[PDB]
Amino acid sequence: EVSVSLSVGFKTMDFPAVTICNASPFKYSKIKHLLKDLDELMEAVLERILAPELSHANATRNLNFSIWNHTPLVLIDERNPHHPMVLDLFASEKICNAHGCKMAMRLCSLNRTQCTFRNFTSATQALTEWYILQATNIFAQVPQQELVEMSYPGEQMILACLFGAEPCNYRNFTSIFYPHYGNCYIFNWGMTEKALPSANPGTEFGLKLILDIGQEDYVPFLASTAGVRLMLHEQRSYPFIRDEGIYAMSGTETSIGVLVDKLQRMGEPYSPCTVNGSEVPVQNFYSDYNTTYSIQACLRSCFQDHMIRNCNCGHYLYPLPRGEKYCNNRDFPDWAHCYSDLQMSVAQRETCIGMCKESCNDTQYKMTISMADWPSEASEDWIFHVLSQERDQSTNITLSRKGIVKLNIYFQEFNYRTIEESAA
Amino acid sequence: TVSVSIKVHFRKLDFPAVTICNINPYKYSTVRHLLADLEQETREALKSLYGFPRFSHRIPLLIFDQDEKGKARDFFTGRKRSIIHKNVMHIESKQVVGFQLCSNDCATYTFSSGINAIQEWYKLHYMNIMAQVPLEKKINMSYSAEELLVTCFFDGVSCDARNFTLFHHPMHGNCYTFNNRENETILSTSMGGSEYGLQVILYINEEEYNPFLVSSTGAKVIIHRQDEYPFVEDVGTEIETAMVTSIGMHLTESFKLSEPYSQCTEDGSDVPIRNIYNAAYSLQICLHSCFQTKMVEKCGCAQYSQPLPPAANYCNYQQHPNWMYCYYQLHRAFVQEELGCQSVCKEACSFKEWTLTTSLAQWPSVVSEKWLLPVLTWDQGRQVNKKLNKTDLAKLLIFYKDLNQRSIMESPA
Ligand SMILES: *[C@@H]1O[C@H](CO)[C@@H](O[C@@H]2O[C@H](CO)[C@@H](O[C@@H]3O[C@H](CO)[C@@H](O)[C@H](O)[C@@H]3O)[C@H](O)[C@H]2NC(C)=O)[C@H](O)[C@H]1NC(C)=O
Ligand SMILES: *[C@@H]1O[C@H](CO)[C@@H](O)[C@H](O)[C@H]1NC(C)=O
Ligand SMILES: *[C@@H]1O[C@H](CO)[C@@H](O)[C@H](O)[C@H]1NC(C)=O
Ligand SMILES: *[C@@H]1O[C@H](CO)[C@@H](O)[C@H](O)[C@H]1NC(C)=O
Ligand SMILES: *[C@@H]1O[C@H](CO)[C@@H](O)[C@H](O)[C@H]1NC(C)=O
Repeated sequence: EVSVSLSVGFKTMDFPAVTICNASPFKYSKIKHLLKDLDELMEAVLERILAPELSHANATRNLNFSIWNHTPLVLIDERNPHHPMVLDLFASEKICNAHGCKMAMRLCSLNRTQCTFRNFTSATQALTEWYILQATNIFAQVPQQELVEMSYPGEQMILACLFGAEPCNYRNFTSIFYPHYGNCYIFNWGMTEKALPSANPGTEFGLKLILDIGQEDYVPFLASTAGVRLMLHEQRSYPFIRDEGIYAMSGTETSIGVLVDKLQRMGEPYSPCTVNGSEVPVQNFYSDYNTTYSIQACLRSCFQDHMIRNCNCGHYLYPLPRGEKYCNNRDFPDWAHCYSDLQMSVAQRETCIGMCKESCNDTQYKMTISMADWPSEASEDWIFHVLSQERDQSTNITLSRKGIVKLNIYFQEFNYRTIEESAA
Repeated sequence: TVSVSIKVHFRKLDFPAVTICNINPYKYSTVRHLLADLEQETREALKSLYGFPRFSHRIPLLIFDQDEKGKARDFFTGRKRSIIHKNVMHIESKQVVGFQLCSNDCATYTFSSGINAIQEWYKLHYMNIMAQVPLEKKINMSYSAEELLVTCFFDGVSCDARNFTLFHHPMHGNCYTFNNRENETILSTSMGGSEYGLQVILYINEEEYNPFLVSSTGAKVIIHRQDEYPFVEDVGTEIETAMVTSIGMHLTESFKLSEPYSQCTEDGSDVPIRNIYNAAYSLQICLHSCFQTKMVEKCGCAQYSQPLPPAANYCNYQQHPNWMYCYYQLHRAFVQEELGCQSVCKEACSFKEWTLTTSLAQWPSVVSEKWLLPVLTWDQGRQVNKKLNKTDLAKLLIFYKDLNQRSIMESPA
């Protein structure tokens, strides 16, 4: 037979774990020496699309086409059904953008004897996807211990911080290099130390954060969106902030009210639920971070595992089992194509989805998000002066007003709703 | 009597119907020639407030001295001269602007601030006009999908304006609806998170907003079940320009048991009220549809703010002088639960709702702006030739947080 329970209320409890990340994975000024050639190429591609009449052969054909030959864009011109045509971008020279014209990447393998065109119905999609993939091919070449320094250091991001009444500074966060966003800073992770409680609802007893985005230093062709990525999660979870994360906009006091749900499942024939993941055959590569099991971790590591089989390599956005290596085209010229197959073949989505069991002990942080522009005239100059004297502690001072986010993260007047599914 | 429960499961899941509307109902320049005359009287009115020395004849603006009641004076006639209150910049004006409605005795309105009165007064004559224009002309006169949408994607698959159903709304013009085209498979998601949901970039040219309708530069969106009616006027979520709006969502499915003390219907068959909306039954639909009917029965016409019952005209003063007062009577009677509608109508026994969890971000980032906007006008580049300004665009994401079939269920006791 079945059995159930239900509840609502408030109680003193462990505060969530909170992650902050800057939407641009690197401080452009700290990395552009490594991207100079790619950017130079990117600028030409844009010119060659937007306004060819401004271009000159003696200006463009200085560029490093060894980057281009790896994975070029092409115009697919099929507005003549009886004879479609493919053009590599390298009386007007204006490229086609009519209905029957598509922008595509020519992924290739096996001494590029085999290739497949990947489509995008708009340049904006193509260009971003292309640059992201190229950039990925470059970052992979860097040893993490160095790359970690090219992301926004906490010392720059977290201008001010408070937890209830208690003091705070960036050293209080834990740091992890979440490869899509560079340095992410985790608050109250509960892994290294005992987690903090909170006694009361309301903003007076939550987090207060004042964060600096530093827009002026974003990676130009990456990072289309500005404002911190943000996520709430249980202690000792990774988290997978690319998918489950909230945003918070600069120039606002984005205030988040929080409410906690928890659930446990009835049993395997009702849903294949695992207590601690020790059952599944998946290696769980993330385990070096001492995180608990989770459905997310299993999926992604399963994906990575298949790729280590199919491509003798591991993709940049997922951790590596210690013996393997990230996929430089320098070392695996076919990796881009080999990867794309695992993206496109839905069988490889589902085999993992079938293999990875659901996590028992479900915990969810419901959020209600609210905003108001900040600072107001009653606060701006003198707070920004105080914070100016915080930024004055830099080896040389640097300042901006457009770049500051303010967060409040706190429990709501009821903060828990326990529910249950149990066999009887 | 009954008891309650909560339960959920993790199947790959179907996607809702997404409606999009420009907050600005019509390209100002395309309606201007209908409205210009009214845009003279309004500005003449505003020009009366400070700094300077036929429609008004129908709905005459009035100035009320709070010194008296039943005493009112033409807004364009003589006036002069302040009630104290606790830098300090708040005071109550002894005079106040308003207008009245009558049947042949009368009912009125008066507004905290003059400028507010005019803009309401304008909205009346705006409807008093647009109610007389035929649908084809309106649909021809409001935005087209191929210009409202710059791009869109769904789990990486592209979408064209083709993929959107047209849906004209009397107050918001050409709304467009995604993922509800008839005799086509309803979309579904096998992955949670943004890049696997809908993402779309809207174009919203402030240059064509007609100034006299108060609004922010943006677009509404509504989430609803495929056979459901949007009610654009009420339940929507607005999107500001120059921002990402990440509308994450959870599906929630609700159920309630039928008892004499817990009544509901599965499809509305129980109620006499005919459904004018061409959409599935729902409490709101059955109410409003009953309201329109009751109005046509007693004011000889139908309110323009809603779809039109058969064998009736849309109300307008020029054809039905006593119209607005007649409306006012009913609406008050409706709020007083005096009309039958409030009594015989009933809830649905089950329904779905997408619980939204919205969040905003600035887009494009100040650095990216230098190149992204050019590209976004090479896309659409044969339809538009301007360099788009950052405030001309808005980016939107709709995606499930998690593929969880959350639900609320009941059992008798
Ligand atoms: C186009 O740009 C690429 C990418 O920067 C250029 O690649 C660079 O090539 C140099 C010289 O081969 C590499 O430096 C050398 O690396 C080898 C081992 O890889 C090492 O033994 C040498 O001591 C030296 O450090 C550099 O690492 C490499 N950069 C990358 C990112 O791979 C290439 O030269 C350019 N090609 C053209 C046609 O302009
Ligand atoms: C799940 O939480 C329950 C208490 O609700 C606890 O007894 C159990 O040890 C937890 N198990 C795991 C795997 O976290
Ligand atoms: C995981 O739980 C299983 C039983 O559910 C238990 O036998 C095992 O010791 C646990 N392992 C860890 C690492 O918690
Ligand atoms: C944390 O992870 C590291 C590497 O996986 C490991 O050496 C360490 O023992 C783990 N546990 C703790 C409590 O640090
Ligand atoms: C409206 O019709 C006129 C004449 O056919 C045409 O010029 C205009 O482009 C049309 N607009 C729309 C949105 O159909």
